[PDB]
Amino acid sequence: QHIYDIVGIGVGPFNLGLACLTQPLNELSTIFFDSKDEFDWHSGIMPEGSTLQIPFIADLVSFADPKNNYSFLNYLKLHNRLYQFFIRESFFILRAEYNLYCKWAAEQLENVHFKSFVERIDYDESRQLYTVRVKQPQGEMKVVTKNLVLGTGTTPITPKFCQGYPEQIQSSADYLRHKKDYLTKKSITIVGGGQSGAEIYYDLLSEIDQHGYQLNWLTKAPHFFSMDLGKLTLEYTSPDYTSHFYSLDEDKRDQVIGSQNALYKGIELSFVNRIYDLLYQKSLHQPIPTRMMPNCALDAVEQQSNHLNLTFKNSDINKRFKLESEVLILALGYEYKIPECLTPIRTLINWDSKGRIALNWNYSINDDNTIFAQNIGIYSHGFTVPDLGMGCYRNAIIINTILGREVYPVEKRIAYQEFAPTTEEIVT
Amino acid sequence: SQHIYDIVGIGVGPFNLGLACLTQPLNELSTIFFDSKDEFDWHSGIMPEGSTLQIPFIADLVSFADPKNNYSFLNYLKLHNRLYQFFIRESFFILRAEYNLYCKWAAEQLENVHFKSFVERIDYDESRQLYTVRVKQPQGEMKVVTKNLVLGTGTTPITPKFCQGYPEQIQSSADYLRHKKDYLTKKSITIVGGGQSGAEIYYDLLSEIDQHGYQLNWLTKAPHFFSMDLGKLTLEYTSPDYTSHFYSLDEDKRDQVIGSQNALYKGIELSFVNRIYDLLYQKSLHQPIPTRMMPNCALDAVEQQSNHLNLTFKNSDINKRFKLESEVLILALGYEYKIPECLTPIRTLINWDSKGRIALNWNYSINDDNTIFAQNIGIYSHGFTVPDLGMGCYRNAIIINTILGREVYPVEKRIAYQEFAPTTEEIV
Amino acid sequence: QHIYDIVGIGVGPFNLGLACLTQPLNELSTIFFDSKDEFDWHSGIMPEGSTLQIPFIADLVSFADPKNNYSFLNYLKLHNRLYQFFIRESFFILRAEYNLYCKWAAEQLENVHFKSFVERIDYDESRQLYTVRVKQPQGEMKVVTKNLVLGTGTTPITPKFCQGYPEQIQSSADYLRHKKDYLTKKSITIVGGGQSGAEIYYDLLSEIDQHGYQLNWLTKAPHFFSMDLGKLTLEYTSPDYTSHFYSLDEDKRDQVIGSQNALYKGIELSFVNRIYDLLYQKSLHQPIPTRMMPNCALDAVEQQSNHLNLTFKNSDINKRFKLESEVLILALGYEYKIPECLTPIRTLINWDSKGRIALNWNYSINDDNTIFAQNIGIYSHGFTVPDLGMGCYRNAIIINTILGREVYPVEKRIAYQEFAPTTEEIVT
Amino acid sequence: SQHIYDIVGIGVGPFNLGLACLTQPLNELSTIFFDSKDEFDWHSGIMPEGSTLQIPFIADLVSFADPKNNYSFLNYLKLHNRLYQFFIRESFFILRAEYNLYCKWAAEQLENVHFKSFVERIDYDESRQLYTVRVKQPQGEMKVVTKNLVLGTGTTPITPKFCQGYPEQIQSSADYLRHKKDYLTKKSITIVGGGQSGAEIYYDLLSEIDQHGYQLNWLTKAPHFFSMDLGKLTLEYTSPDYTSHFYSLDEDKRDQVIGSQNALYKGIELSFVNRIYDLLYQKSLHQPIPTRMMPNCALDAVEQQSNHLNLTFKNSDINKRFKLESEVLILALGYEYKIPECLTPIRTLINWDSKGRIALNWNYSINDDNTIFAQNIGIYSHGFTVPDLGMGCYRNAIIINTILGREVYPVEKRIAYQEFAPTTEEIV
Ligand SMILES: Cc1cc2nc3c(=O)[nH]c(=O)nc-3n(C[C@H](O)[C@H](O)[C@H](O)COP(=O)(O)OP(=O)(O)OC[C@H]3O[C@@H](n4cnc5c(N)ncnc54)[C@H](O)[C@@H]3O)c2cc1C
Ligand SMILES: Cc1cc2nc3c(=O)[nH]c(=O)nc-3n(C[C@H](O)[C@H](O)[C@H](O)COP(=O)(O)OP(=O)(O)OC[C@H]3O[C@@H](n4cnc5c(N)ncnc54)[C@H](O)[C@@H]3O)c2cc1C
Ligand SMILES: Cc1cc2nc3c(=O)[nH]c(=O)nc-3n(C[C@H](O)[C@H](O)[C@H](O)COP(=O)(O)OP(=O)(O)OC[C@H]3O[C@@H](n4cnc5c(N)ncnc54)[C@H](O)[C@@H]3O)c2cc1C
Ligand SMILES: Cc1cc2nc3c(=O)[nH]c(=O)nc-3n(C[C@H](O)[C@H](O)[C@H](O)COP(=O)(O)OP(=O)(O)OC[C@H]3O[C@@H](n4cnc5c(N)ncnc54)[C@H](O)[C@@H]3O)c2cc1C
Ligand SMILES: NC(=O)c1ccc[n+]([C@@H]2O[C@H](COP(=O)([O-])OP(=O)(O)OC[C@H]3O[C@@H](n4cnc5c(N)ncnc54)[C@H](OP(=O)(O)O)[C@@H]3O)[C@@H](O)[C@H]2O)c1
Ligand SMILES: NC(=O)c1ccc[n+]([C@@H]2O[C@H](COP(=O)([O-])OP(=O)(O)OC[C@H]3O[C@@H](n4cnc5c(N)ncnc54)[C@H](OP(=O)(O)O)[C@@H]3O)[C@@H](O)[C@H]2O)c1
Repeated sequence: QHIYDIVGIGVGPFNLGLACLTQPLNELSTIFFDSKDEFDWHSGIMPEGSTLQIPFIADLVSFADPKNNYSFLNYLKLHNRLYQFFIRESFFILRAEYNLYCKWAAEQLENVHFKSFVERIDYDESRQLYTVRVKQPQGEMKVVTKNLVLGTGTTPITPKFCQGYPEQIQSSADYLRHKKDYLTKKSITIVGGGQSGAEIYYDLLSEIDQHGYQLNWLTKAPHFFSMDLGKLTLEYTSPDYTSHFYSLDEDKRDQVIGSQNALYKGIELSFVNRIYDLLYQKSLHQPIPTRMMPNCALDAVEQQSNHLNLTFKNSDINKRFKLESEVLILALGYEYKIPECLTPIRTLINWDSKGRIALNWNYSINDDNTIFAQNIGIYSHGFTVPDLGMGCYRNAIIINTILGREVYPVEKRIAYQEFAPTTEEIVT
Repeated sequence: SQHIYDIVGIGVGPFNLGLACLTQPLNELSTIFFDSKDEFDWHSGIMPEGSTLQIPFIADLVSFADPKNNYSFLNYLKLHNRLYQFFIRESFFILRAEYNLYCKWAAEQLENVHFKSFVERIDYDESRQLYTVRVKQPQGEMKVVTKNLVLGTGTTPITPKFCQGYPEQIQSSADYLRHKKDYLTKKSITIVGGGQSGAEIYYDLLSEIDQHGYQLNWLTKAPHFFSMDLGKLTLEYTSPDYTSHFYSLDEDKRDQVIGSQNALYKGIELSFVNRIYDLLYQKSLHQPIPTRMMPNCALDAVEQQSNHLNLTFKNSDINKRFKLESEVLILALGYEYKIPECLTPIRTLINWDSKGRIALNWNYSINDDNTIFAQNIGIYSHGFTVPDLGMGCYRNAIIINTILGREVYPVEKRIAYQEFAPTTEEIV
Repeated sequence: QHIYDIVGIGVGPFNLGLACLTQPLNELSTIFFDSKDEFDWHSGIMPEGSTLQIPFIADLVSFADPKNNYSFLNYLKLHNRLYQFFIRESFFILRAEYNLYCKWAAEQLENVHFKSFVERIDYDESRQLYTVRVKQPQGEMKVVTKNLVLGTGTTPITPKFCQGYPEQIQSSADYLRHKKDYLTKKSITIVGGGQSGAEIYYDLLSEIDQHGYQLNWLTKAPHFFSMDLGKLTLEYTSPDYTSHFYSLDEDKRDQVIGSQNALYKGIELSFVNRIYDLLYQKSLHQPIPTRMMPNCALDAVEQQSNHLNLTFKNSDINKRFKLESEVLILALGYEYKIPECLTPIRTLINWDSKGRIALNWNYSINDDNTIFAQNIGIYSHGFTVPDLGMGCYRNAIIINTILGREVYPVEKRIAYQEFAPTTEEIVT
Repeated sequence: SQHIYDIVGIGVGPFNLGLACLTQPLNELSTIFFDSKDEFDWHSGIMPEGSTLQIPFIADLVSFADPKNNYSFLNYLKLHNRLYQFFIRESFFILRAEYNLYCKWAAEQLENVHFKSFVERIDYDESRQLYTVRVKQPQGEMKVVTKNLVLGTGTTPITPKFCQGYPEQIQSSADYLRHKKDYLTKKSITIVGGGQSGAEIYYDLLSEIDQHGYQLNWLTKAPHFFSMDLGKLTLEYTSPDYTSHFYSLDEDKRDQVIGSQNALYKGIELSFVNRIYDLLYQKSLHQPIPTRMMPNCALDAVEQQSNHLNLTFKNSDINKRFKLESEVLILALGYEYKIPECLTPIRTLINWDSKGRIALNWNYSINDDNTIFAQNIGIYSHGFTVPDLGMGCYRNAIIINTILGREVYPVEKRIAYQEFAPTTEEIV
């Protein structure tokens, strides 16, 4: 019977930020649902000492309002860790601490409900009402709302040729769940040279002398490339660039986004460099039983005895080769999967030439501007669509759109670079 | 006229400015703050381009007490369109010039913070238990009445008596920038004092030594141009833990301890030490640099000559005196607390220690009433972080809590992994 | 009448290194010629403080033989800079010191002749000897030799449409000759986003407050990207990778080189970050009169009243635009131009399908293996062909080839990575 | 047997090893070296994986004297296929395990460097002007005669008197790796000493604390866990300039000066201090770490209890003593010079100062004939760099020049920008 203004579907950092930023707005009735038991930010792939790769300003609220109660600094103040964090004097939060922080913020918000799987959404055009059915442990529930905000995140990619070997092939995302088993194996092969694979490789490399596994690491990319966090390149993480990229033609958007892996993927440079320093240190007396191979794409898997035969394609020599491995860790990246709850309103969503969800500038995905998208469409808003540092930018625009006024005024120019000439400098 | 303030702040440096920022939210308290300068100014005469604070930006006016407060540096950054850029810059250290803009911004918002206001005299009325504070402003003298004083008159450059009276030739490092243009035309410049002040002037003048004709001399009495020890295990001394520990030691041990801690808060920022050497290396490539640097050298006498000063130095290593000629002498000998003249009529109401110094209670009051509180007084009583901008919020919280008689701003008790004393039970 | 074993054409760092490495080998008779007045390593684009981008081990000899008299370390020892260089504790030599280093070495070798322009080479098919004709101020030298080593380096790129404007368009290579005029202009435009452009941008941005120029910097690259010097990418600077790249198909070689701009071009990361910090600092009080545009390619210059009209294509928006500018600095990179002296023996040199000089693995470019190439064939030996870190490698192979002996034995594997599988794992 | 040596080196740590490397190309000198250990070993018992030297690699056996020398670390790297790898690693600090292999490799080249050779006794024959050196070897007792002696017997762990006689429970930091496996099974470990040895054991044990059940206690009597000051202006004290300055001072001043300089060559390396804090921060995220760190605490009593030690410390801040229980105690109290027993028969030929210490001449000889030289003796005589590996070549050059009577390895007189004394003409 109560009509919500917003239902958030999924509570990752982005919708959690939205809860924190709408909490102070008494005008808005909001509710949020997440299927997990409690907040968890990728803790299956979270070795001790792992950090976010961007500064702590990219918390749930501070880019929109440093005064908000759920800033990371206030969390630190309230948990007797503020002085300690600044003695540590790193801009990068420990991923475990970031988990504790978001858990704390999620726990303060009564309208944020975990153990809540959104299974179905329907729309009543006469009342402009979405009905959201949620499976909760005590049973199914119904809420109605004017606006939806989708924040269902992304999930590991598993190629179809890699399915059906649950005992031997696992995703990087579940690494800590299996590391104990991994340490007893004769051979471990990581596929994918991004940050996930790099952290797993460093973690296994650190312990390689205490066990008897061979440690292989392969990526199809032309090298184990570093993420380019050069500051002039960081200006692309900006309202400036977001707005510029969204204005671009659709094919141009795909080309540009295709060239930008080094802006937000790859390996953190200092981490790259720690891997090398560890290789140097452990090869002092005898060679390390480890192999690293760029330009190699896994394209086949077959069982044989009690190991896998992994077939790769070396793009440089254009040949295929086989390595044997007892376990295969896929660190192949994450992808957006459409939530099944959207199925009955699919005809309410706009789609582009290529059948992807089409976004408006303000992150709505329908003509009525009542369905908004968290972390959807790097092809539409650019490579910072998954960047925690642009989460406040997006939530502020969502909030401003829904309430129809500048609740959180958003910056328009923070970059010294210009990504286009003024309309008056163009030559006919 | 008949209005009675809870607090009068005398002086508005960062410490009393922070106190005004942290009390403004408290509508119980009626507070007012007076400063003699034309406007807020934080040592802008010794503020070369690119110069920074030596502690992280968390050490702003309010954030260690309350990260939600409206006058945090991050909120300043947000309201001035510098928040995204500050974090692309990704330094913990605020440009000294930006810290000046930030404080002037805070001061301008607080209508009870009055500059052009010299506090000439303080009297006490034992019948009413009220201080009357006489203030000289451009339009004349005014009187205000208050229950509590908070003394925030800061520190001033040390100019020994033998260096006074040579205005054209001897200047304080505090006024470097007003005299830099004249300096560049001289044939010899001698900087005395090897702290951060002297170092920045040395680097600045060395940086342009090739475009002029000055010999550049730099001498310190310290046993070497030592660096400030900001080792994180030493930073735990910047903490409630250590302030409380130090305060509890006896007076003579406190003088011993503080006399041993020059490296914890004075000396030169390490990376700045290193930039100086690198510049020496770079500029000595083709020919010697006309510069001299001499440790273990104390300025001993100053004799006027024809067109220069004869500077006598005592070298303590060889226990001999020597003379240098210099056209101008830049005094970078450090800063000292001078008891303001307004306090004279109430001196017999203030507590003094066994060495004739103002004595402070744990809560920073200097009388039995606990109605007069001291900002940046008593390095010998609360330790070397008494002038530390990072402990300003801790002191302000305790003052505010004392005056209101409750924990408005609750204060940390242990933040250090180290213990500075065993437990009662472990003592033999 | 005397028959040399080696004539070196051009004495840049690579042939200078070959002189230093063949000098201890009395079985070789060698001579080198260079047209400049003395050794000069790009001193026209060498702002004070600028450094090499690779560690000092990439000197003239040390990768082949650290004992050699012409190591950088020995240079520093003999010049009372060894202790100082290691207090400075940077791996990167100042460019001005590297110049002094190479000048020092070139001056010790009497068989290294400057003011010597190699004008013509002919080949005696019967005696298997080359006749080299050298123009010198006092006349012409004719020497006979069994082998040639070409080390004529590379030169700045000037597009045809930028030619014919000697007053208003200059190369970045001549920056320091023109800086004084530049500082007087109303507008300065730098085209090219590599290290050359960046250092000029930084150098002019540093002084922008003292003059009245607008400072524009544009590149056609998708961003002002950083050079990827991650240690796992540095492993591509190796015999391992050089041999691997050399073996690849011709078109694969061009594809790979096309994708590797970040391995050896773009901007030094520490240097990109200093640029941003300077922009941050200098915009504190007012906006900087500077513009930076990626994705912009200069494609026309037109003369006007007292300035140039510069038309650019912005590839993101697929439109062209015009800026006005009094001076235009070309920082578009360097290119190999084949020396005129080779014209008579062109028929001796091997060419590939694109009409480029075709190199054998041992860096010879003819079937006799008597003409060797320094810094030719990025399309054949890969992106490290101009890498000072690989000069001793190539020189050892050139020396070993000419003598038919392992005089300087060369490493076959220094990398943890493998760029190809073992022969036995290949799948048919 | 009757062969008359020019030099007998007693002890072969790095300093006499470098002397062997520097004298080996001088055929005028007949030298022999004896060391009592089974082979060269540089503190391998306190050599955790990844531990490094704290000064740059230029401070190898020979390179400050002669970068061309065959025994340079760079030459070592090249011949062991680690030169390229070392410079990709791009750290100035050699892993202590690698430096160990380097010194082992150098010692293996020198047929005149004999291990398993304890110099038992030294006599002097006035009639022959020869020292007889009696050496205990596995085979028997070897005698050799020699004109000069160079004492290089190093330093040994400090063990207070009240800490002797508890072999199963108290061990030196020097033997940490012999006992680490036992340590990990204990309930309580206590490290006394806050220097680099203490820090490395502390960090090593802290890293593994979660997988075990020890409480980990660390205490130093220093007023904080101070960092070693390696500011480059302080690095200039590691120089011939300062050694000559320090040597020239009077004896009491030398003791005073050396007393003030702990931060210059002791303490903890700054980056290591900061890693310890970062690890403490990381491992306290969920539960408090079972560890204690106490400065200002001097161990002054050990007391056997049943299953553990009662450790009594004096907290000098509060001037009280307290007891901690500990199953094991690790002494990281530093190292001392002990006079070798073999010098006893020639004690009356050695010069002694007014305090009973070995008195050194400027050229490092300790007798009037200038035929007995001292490695790593006389910190009170030649200053804090007497044990500094970066000054080994300087001392060795001066020893070799003295014995040969000419400037064989010329020695720098001034490397420092600073002056530690005025010119004679300036003195009053
Ligand atoms: C290991 C890792 C580290 C990363 N580190 C960084 C970083 O340092 N900086 C940065 O800018 N980016 C980083 N990213 C990228 C990005 O920030 C993360 O992917 C982030 O978790 C995405 O945020 P979110 O709110 O979109 O989705 P998520 O954090 O994925 O959360 C979405 C949640 O919605 C829930 N959900 C899905 N469907 C339903 C449903 N039908 N009903 C109810 N709930 C549902 C799921 O439980 C899911 O957990 C990282 C990504 C990974 C994988
Ligand atoms: C150049 C410099 C840089 C420093 N940098 C740092 C740093 O990076 N980190 C750190 O922790 N510490 C730093 N310090 C130390 C310390 O923080 C400063 O000295 C700081 O300014 C002290 O603040 P304050 O409120 O005590 O006094 P101040 O900032 O000195 O302010 C005192 C004010 O009181 C006014 N006043 C005095 N008497 C009267 C009166 N009778 N009536 C009215 N007004 C009066 C004066 O006009 C003055 O403006 C620095 C000090 C200096 C000099
Ligand atoms: C500004 C700049 C900085 C660079 N920095 C680095 C770096 O830090 N690290 C790195 O690995 N690479 C660097 N490079 C790339 C490369 O190392 C340089 O281009 C290097 O100068 C090339 O060396 P060289 O021996 O090929 O040719 P050069 O240094 O170009 O020298 C060739 C010489 O041959 C002479 N010559 C030409 N023709 C004749 C003739 N017919 N007769 C006689 N003499 C002739 C010329 O006078 C010329 O000086 C840099 C390049 C530039 C332009
Ligand atoms: C753990 C540790 C790390 C250090 N790291 C550094 C550093 O990074 N940088 C730096 O500048 N300094 C460092 N030092 C200080 C100094 O360099 C070392 O103490 C160094 O080992 C001293 O060198 P040495 O040649 O004097 O003596 P040692 O290395 O002690 O060698 C002494 C040798 O003499 C032998 N010997 C003794 N008596 C006899 C005898 N009667 N007959 C035969 N042989 C005998 C011993 O067996 C021993 O091998 C370190 C010290 C320690 C303890
Ligand atoms: N030791 C040092 O610090 C130092 C100093 C200077 C140079 N170097 C080295 O010397 C080499 C050359 O450096 P460089 O900066 O002179 O050349 P560069 O690295 O090739 O940079 C030139 C840039 O200008 C772009 N460009 C070319 N034509 C253009 C056009 N019409 N319009 C707009 N942009 C255009 C290029 O685009 P593309 O990316 O598409 O080619 C490229 O990005 C580099 O490897 C460099 O590292 C080193
Ligand atoms: N390359 C490396 O990484 C490395 C590793 C180990 C050692 N070293 C070098 O070797 C030298 C010795 O280092 P070290 O750490 O073994 O010893 P150290 O530097 O001399 O420090 C030992 C510490 O224990 C303190 N101490 C002495 N007696 C004590 C007592 N009864 N109770 C409590 N504390 C006591 C000492 O206090 P005081 O300060 O009052 O004397 C000192 O701080 C140093 O120069 C070091 O730099 C280098």
